[PDB]
Amino acid sequence: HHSSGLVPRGSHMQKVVLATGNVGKVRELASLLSDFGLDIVAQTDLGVDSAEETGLTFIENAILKARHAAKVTALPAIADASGLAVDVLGGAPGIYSARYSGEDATDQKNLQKLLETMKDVPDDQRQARFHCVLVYLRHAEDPTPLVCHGSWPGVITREPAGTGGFGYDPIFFVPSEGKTAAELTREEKSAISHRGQALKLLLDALRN
Amino acid sequence: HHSSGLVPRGSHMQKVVLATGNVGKVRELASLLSDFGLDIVAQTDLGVDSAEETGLTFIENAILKARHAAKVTALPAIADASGLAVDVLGGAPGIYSARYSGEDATDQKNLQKLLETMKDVPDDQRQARFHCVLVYLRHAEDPTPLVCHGSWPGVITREPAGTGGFGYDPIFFVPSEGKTAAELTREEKSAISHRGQALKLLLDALRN
Ligand SMILES: O=c1[nH]cnc2c1ncn2[C@@H]1O[C@H](COP(=O)(O)O)[C@@H](O)[C@H]1O
Ligand SMILES: O=c1[nH]cnc2c1ncn2[C@@H]1O[C@H](COP(=O)(O)O)[C@@H](O)[C@H]1O
Repeated sequence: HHSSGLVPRGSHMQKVVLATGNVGKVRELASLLSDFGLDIVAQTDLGVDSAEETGLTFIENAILKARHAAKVTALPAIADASGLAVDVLGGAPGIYSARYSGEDATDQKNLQKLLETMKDVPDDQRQARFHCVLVYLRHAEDPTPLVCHGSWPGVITREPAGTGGFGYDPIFFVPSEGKTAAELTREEKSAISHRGQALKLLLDALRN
Repeated sequence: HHSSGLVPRGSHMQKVVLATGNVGKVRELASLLSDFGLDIVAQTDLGVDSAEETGLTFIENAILKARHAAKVTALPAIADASGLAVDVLGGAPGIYSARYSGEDATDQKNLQKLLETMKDVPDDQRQARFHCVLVYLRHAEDPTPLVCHGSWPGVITREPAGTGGFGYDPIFFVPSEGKTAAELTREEKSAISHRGQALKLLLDALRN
């Protein structure tokens, strides 16, 4: 159902390091988990450097990141790992999503490379999902982290459309919405995305 | 919901290597998945040697094993990782379940060591679960394996009772049954165990 030590029992807060220094992600999560008694703090506030993302799956990377933060802070740790996985490319860009076009990758060059890679893919074989894996480790050596995996299916376009969001959003067409992820508003994207799903799953698993 | 390539579509069979040479596990799984069109084969039939279990979680080990088999056979791969996690010991024996008492570990010496480790644990603080994590990788570099995690709660006894099963069964008391895992029959244990749960989850995720 999932074991003890994920929430405090329980007038006090439990401090939990989030494995990012990203203030937006930290604000979002601290705000959601607040009510469960979790005091969420960026790993950067506690002097944690970036972990080397050496895993070959989102789950392995999320766990590696969470473990590094927990090991350096001696706190329980939450991490995420996210990316785009294209069926016809066996799940690529996958764990190489952020760095797909190499050293000096940028969002645009990443997406442009994905279009080039997919230029001869038939129109009906362009399925893809964004994935967000969240993990929660009680301590660095916890053998049974909670793991929350959200995903969001779409289809890769042939040209970019829209300027909202980030990353591959301009080429990720969402047939249920009749537009790309970058044409959605932030509120509209948040309601349906892989990250929205994984947060819902997490909040719901901590209820429990 | 979970992506393509886990079942064939679909008069043919898809061969899938199970990451064990254990004939009982292979018979059980081949028999369950048969109907879904999966042709399950022990990794030992295909000449796969044991992978080094280097991960610090059941999920990391199950994935490592599945990836090694898939990489050596070029087949999709299923693996499991299982063990006993005791709350008061932070999840130990955990990934060291099979080897808990070291080099030349046996079931009995493992369990006897767990009793010694837990001898001063109050009677009401002896919670534990067995965990079984099953994973299914489409190929060695698949970034989004299916992951099925079953667990089974119990309480660690102060003495062994019963001679059925294996491993820590003689000291894992199951309050809903009023006996230890080793006092259950094989059919009774199978119906409720961490492995029973993970198989149910897998069979149900392949339905889908
Ligand atoms: O919502 C999203 N839209 C577009 N691309 C994303 C999204 N989430 C993850 N990605 C891609 O996956 C990478 C994930 O790295 P992270 O954002 O560092 O976790 C990002 O750099 C993007 O390349
Ligand atoms: O059903 C069970 N009963 C008792 N111990 C188990 C069970 N499943 C896993 N274990 C323990 O966890 C280890 C798991 O290793 P595996 O059986 O090699 O997957 C076993 O050697 C036992 O030590």
